[PDB]
Amino acid sequence: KQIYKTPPIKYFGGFNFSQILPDPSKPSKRSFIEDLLFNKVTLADAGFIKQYGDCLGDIAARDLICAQKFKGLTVLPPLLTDEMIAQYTSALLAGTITSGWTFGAGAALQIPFAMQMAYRFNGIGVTQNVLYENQKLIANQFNSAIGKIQDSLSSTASALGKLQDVVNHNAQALNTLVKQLSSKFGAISSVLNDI
Amino acid sequence: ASQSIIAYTMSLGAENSVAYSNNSIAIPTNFTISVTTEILPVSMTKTSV
Amino acid sequence: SECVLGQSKRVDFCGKGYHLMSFPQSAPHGVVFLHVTYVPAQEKNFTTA
Amino acid sequence: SECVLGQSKRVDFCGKGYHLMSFPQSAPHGVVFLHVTYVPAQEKNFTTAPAICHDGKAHFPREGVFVSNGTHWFVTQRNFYEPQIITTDNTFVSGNCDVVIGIVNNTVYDPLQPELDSFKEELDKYFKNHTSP
Amino acid sequence: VVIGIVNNTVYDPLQPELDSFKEELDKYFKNHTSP
Ligand SMILES: *[C@@H]1O[C@H](CO)[C@@H](O[C@@H]2O[C@H](CO)[C@@H](O[C@H]3O[C@H](CO)[C@@H](O)[C@H](O)[C@@H]3O)[C@H](O)[C@H]2NC(C)=O)[C@H](O)[C@H]1NC(C)=O
Ligand SMILES: *[C@@H]1O[C@H](CO)[C@@H](O[C@@H]2O[C@H](CO)[C@@H](O[C@H]3O[C@H](CO)[C@@H](O)[C@H](O)[C@@H]3O)[C@H](O)[C@H]2NC(C)=O)[C@H](O)[C@H]1NC(C)=O
Ligand SMILES: *[C@@H]1O[C@H](CO)[C@@H](O[C@@H]2O[C@H](CO)[C@@H](O[C@H]3O[C@H](CO)[C@@H](O)[C@H](O)[C@@H]3O)[C@H](O)[C@H]2NC(C)=O)[C@H](O)[C@H]1NC(C)=O
Ligand SMILES: *[C@@H]1O[C@H](CO[C@@H]2O[C@@H](C)[C@@H](O)[C@@H](O)[C@@H]2O)[C@@H](O[C@@H]2O[C@H](CO)[C@@H](O)[C@H](O)[C@H]2NC(C)=O)[C@H](O)[C@H]1NC(C)=O
Ligand SMILES: *[C@@H]1O[C@H](CO[C@@H]2O[C@@H](C)[C@@H](O)[C@@H](O)[C@@H]2O)[C@@H](O[C@@H]2O[C@H](CO)[C@@H](O)[C@H](O)[C@H]2NC(C)=O)[C@H](O)[C@H]1NC(C)=O
Ligand SMILES: *[C@@H]1O[C@H](CO)[C@@H](O[C@@H]2O[C@H](CO)[C@@H](O)[C@H](O)[C@H]2NC(C)=O)[C@H](O)[C@H]1NC(C)=O
Ligand SMILES: *[C@@H]1O[C@H](CO)[C@@H](O[C@@H]2O[C@H](CO)[C@@H](O)[C@H](O)[C@H]2NC(C)=O)[C@H](O)[C@H]1NC(C)=O
Ligand SMILES: *[C@@H]1O[C@H](CO)[C@@H](O)[C@H](O)[C@H]1NC(C)=O
Ligand SMILES: *[C@@H]1O[C@H](CO)[C@@H](O)[C@H](O)[C@H]1NC(C)=O
Ligand SMILES: *[C@@H]1O[C@H](CO)[C@@H](O)[C@H](O)[C@H]1NC(C)=O
Repeated sequence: KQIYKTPPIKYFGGFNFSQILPDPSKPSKRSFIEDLLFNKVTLADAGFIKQYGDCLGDIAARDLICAQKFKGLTVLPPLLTDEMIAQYTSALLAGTITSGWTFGAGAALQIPFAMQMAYRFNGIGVTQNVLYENQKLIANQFNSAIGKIQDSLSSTASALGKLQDVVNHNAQALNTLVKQLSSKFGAISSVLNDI
Repeated sequence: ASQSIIAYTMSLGAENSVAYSNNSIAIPTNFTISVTTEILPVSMTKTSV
Repeated sequence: SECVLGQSKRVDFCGKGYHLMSFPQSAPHGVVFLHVTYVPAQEKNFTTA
Repeated sequence: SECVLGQSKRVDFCGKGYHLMSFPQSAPHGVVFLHVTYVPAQEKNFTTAPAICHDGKAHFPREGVFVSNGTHWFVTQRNFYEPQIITTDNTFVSGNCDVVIGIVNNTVYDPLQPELDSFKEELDKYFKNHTSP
Repeated sequence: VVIGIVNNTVYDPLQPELDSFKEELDKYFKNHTSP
């Protein structure tokens, strides 16, 4: 219910969240891994203002969205913008790295991040001294694994096929629903004025 | 004063930064036992034609 | 609720390994979860009783 | 099964807070659960440490966390402020204080200590009176 | 009653205290034999 924020001092016991946190300097406020994900799924439009002054002309000869619109099939925009979803995701992330789980149960309660990871290690039955005796290794290995993720999403699109095939199924269903108007259904004509 | 339809960009929540540091903790000194209702459908009407 | 706002004992539900924590990231029509898991790496044999 | 017949550690599965117990009530075509939850309500800041150094040996809480009011150090349980004086029965040892980042210096009490020391004063007051013959 | 149980020593952390308290006692006794 609250929007949490990361503090001005980006230090978390050597854990480097700067790849997954917001970037205040960028016009779209999403993270670096989010900017990767938003280039990896390519959309059948977001319902943004296809105003006639755009595609009354040569555009609809090579644009399936204006062709569908002339048949009354239209896409409505989501209630939450991708910047609104970035603000929620930023609050969930700032909540996690500053407050542990306590922001789920009630008010957020700050804890140092290396003591959060200790509480966690006890959660998996590894005694908390095993974190602190290894904190430089655990952090550098986490920072390396967040690196592997970034590079993996840099290498290929195929991994996001699960979100793309939802987009492709709605695109295919509407293109079919247009093609179905080609059918005669056994009448003298497909096109209605020729009756 | 009078009532009318306004339009607005919706607010997600209160802005609420947190006093984080590498050597401070907040601990609860008191608690509230809370009761919250959660409601689920389990059936709908049986129907025949 | 269970992998971001908590830590979960539930096997596989937050990735392969013992779960520590997870970070949500938004995507077009979806969410991506970056789960962090503790995985045992270099075992030795021992006698036990 | 998991909120009425049990207790759930699944976060926000049985309402917000930490789950204590829940009561089913019937309704037309459905169920109402009255979930009961412990919610941590009023909070206070404290300084904290990952470990204590005493005899060069580093110390960690068996259960709970280390805190200071600004002048004295206590162990307390993670979810509710009840301070305890830092004993060898509240804590366990590993390594030495070169290894743990952010470690702090405070005494760790031993509840065997006065129980032998007051027995040293009994042993001595007998040895000294035993000089009288 | 336990299958596969094995013999080994179990250390007692109070034992070196009461052993150090025995040597502390006996040194007093040696002191009181001295005059
Ligand atoms: C941090 O917590 C400490 C424990 O509650 C607290 O120290 C304690 O303060 C009381 C007095 O306010 C002392 O009481 C003693 O006062 C005198 C002098 O010692 C005696 O004549 C009395 O009989 C009584 O025993 C406690 O002894 C003292 N505890 C310790 C360990 O010294 C601090 O005041 C708290 N500090 C802050 C910043 O809140
Ligand atoms: C926590 O308590 C520790 C024990 O008192 C204390 O360690 C001591 O720190 C001083 C200052 O660095 C050392 O002083 C000596 O340092 C070198 C030898 O390494 C000499 O050249 C100097 O002349 C000086 O004598 C002590 O030797 C050192 N003692 C131990 C057992 O390590 C920590 O500094 C304390 N830390 C805090 C933050 O309170
Ligand atoms: C674990 O430690 C045990 C204690 O030392 C040891 O038990 C002892 O084993 C010997 C050999 O079996 C017994 O010796 C007796 O054997 C029979 C009667 O039981 C007689 O023919 C002999 O004259 C002799 O009295 C000990 O009595 C027995 N002691 C006890 C307390 O049971 C185990 O054998 C050890 N086991 C291993 C695998 O380490
Ligand atoms: C807990 O403390 C933080 C800040 O730490 C203290 O801040 C000083 C006021 C002083 O008490 C010092 O000894 C500590 O360093 C509080 O955060 C402040 O919150 C107020 C609003 O309540 C805000 O105006 C300030 O700008 C904040 N400053 C900082 C540094 O965070 C926080 O409110 C305290 N919470 C409780 C419950 O006491
Ligand atoms: C753990 O030990 C097993 C078998 O026990 C060992 O057997 C001897 C080789 C000797 O070293 C004993 O003192 C040990 O108790 C290992 O299993 C064998 O592994 C080798 C390859 O290293 C393989 O050729 C054999 O076929 C394996 N035998 C069986 C029964 O599978 C096992 O590899 C050891 N684990 C580790 C992590 O080293
Ligand atoms: C956190 O990790 C990121 C990389 O994932 C680091 O950012 C890089 O830093 C080097 C050195 O300044 C630059 O050459 C790279 O171009 C940076 N990459 C990006 C994406 O900015 C960052 O420095 C790390 N944080 C810390 C504190 O070391
Ligand atoms: C535990 O495994 C890690 C690797 O996963 C080991 O860390 C590396 O150790 C070598 C030398 O053995 C160094 O060259 C590397 O720089 C280390 N990597 C990192 C990320 O720090 C570590 O030594 C192993 N520790 C034990 C006790 O076996
Ligand atoms: C935390 O400690 C680091 C050094 O590890 C220091 O740079 C930083 O200023 C400290 N910040 C706070 C808020 O304690
Ligand atoms: C001193 O020793 C005598 C026995 O020699 C005993 O009666 C007396 O109670 C002892 N007093 C103390 C204080 O030990
Ligand atoms: C016996 O104890 C006294 C102190 O009470 C000490 O001064 C003396 O040196 C001891 N005697 C010997 C012979 O060690």
